[PDB]
Amino acid sequence: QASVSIDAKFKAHGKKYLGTIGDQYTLTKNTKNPAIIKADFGQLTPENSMKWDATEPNRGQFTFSGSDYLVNFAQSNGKLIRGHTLVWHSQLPGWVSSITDKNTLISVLKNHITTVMTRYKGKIYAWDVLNEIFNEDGSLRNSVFYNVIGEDYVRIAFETARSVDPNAKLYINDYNLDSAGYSKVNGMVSHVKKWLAAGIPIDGIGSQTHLGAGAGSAVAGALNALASAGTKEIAITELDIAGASSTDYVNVVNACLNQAKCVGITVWGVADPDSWRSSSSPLLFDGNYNPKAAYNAIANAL
Ligand SMILES: O[C@@H]1[C@@H](O)[C@@H](O)OC[C@H]1O
Ligand SMILES: O[C@@H]1[C@@H](O)[C@H](O)OC[C@H]1O
Ligand SMILES: O[C@@H]1[C@@H](O)[C@H](O)OC[C@H]1O
Ligand SMILES: O[C@@H]1[C@@H](O)[C@H](O)OC[C@H]1O
Repeated sequence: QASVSIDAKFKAHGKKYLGTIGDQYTLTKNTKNPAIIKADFGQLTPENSMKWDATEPNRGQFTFSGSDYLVNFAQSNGKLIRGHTLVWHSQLPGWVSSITDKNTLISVLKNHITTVMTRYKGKIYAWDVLNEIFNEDGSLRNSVFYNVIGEDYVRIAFETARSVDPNAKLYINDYNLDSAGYSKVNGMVSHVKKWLAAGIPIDGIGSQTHLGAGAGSAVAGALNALASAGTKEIAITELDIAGASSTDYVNVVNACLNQAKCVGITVWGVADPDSWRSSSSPLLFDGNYNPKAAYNAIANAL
């Protein structure tokens, strides 16, 4: 645990949280990791426990052991929770992707959103209702949901989410929304404008922000472009930067800090060894679970 909480300092600027992720294993593999989370971060996103494959492995049969643990840990420690993720083409059981009948997929989609959301009704700050639905060119990804239901699945997912838990902020999340002018950003902005204009309840846009070295300075403009979609808020949902340089991390923090719609930042992991991109050392804490330079730099900029 770092003596200075970057979460506490970010919140001091009117922001809602600067969080990270977790699940049973990383919350118990040692004493330092959970201690870092409780001291320096104020929000948690389950790393894998809330996804389709982990929650509904078989049609109509749910498994909530992992997600229960993550939610309970967060709630027991005053951590805001971001549900992740309801509708996605990756980590999706084969029984879903094999469905060809429209009405049958709609029934399934709604049952999954309803059961997973109902179980944590009132405890979830935000839900990533839809994840990675765009192709790099800004067009809709031909996932099973898109191929079988059509564009209407977007309305269906959000409208089900809204009615089931009107307390959660409904988000559409995606990666590569990292520079103004990029085709995917334009595609995300134009589609959300259209969807909001039609009455679809999309409260926020989540930008993953999985960066390479040197990509930090462009994030500010990306957030500015996304703000044009017209959503109530936006957020950096899965932040990590190869090399974890102070320049890149501070640039990303300032990008959010200086944009009024950006409510928070979630670092996709606490320490490097537990990162999904571990070979690049893209996190704020090192192999010894000690604050790296970026963590202190982020602290001194707030
Ligand atoms: O629950 C996740 C599952 O998809 C597994 O296959 O890969 C990592 C796990 O945490
Ligand atoms: O519904 C309960 C859920 O809200 C809690 O988080 O974990 C245990 C479940 O029984
Ligand atoms: O899905 C991957 C995304 O998470 C990463 O940021 O960039 C490469 C993609 O394939
Ligand atoms: O643990 C990994 C998770 O961080 C990533 O988001 O999805 C793939 C998983 O293997």
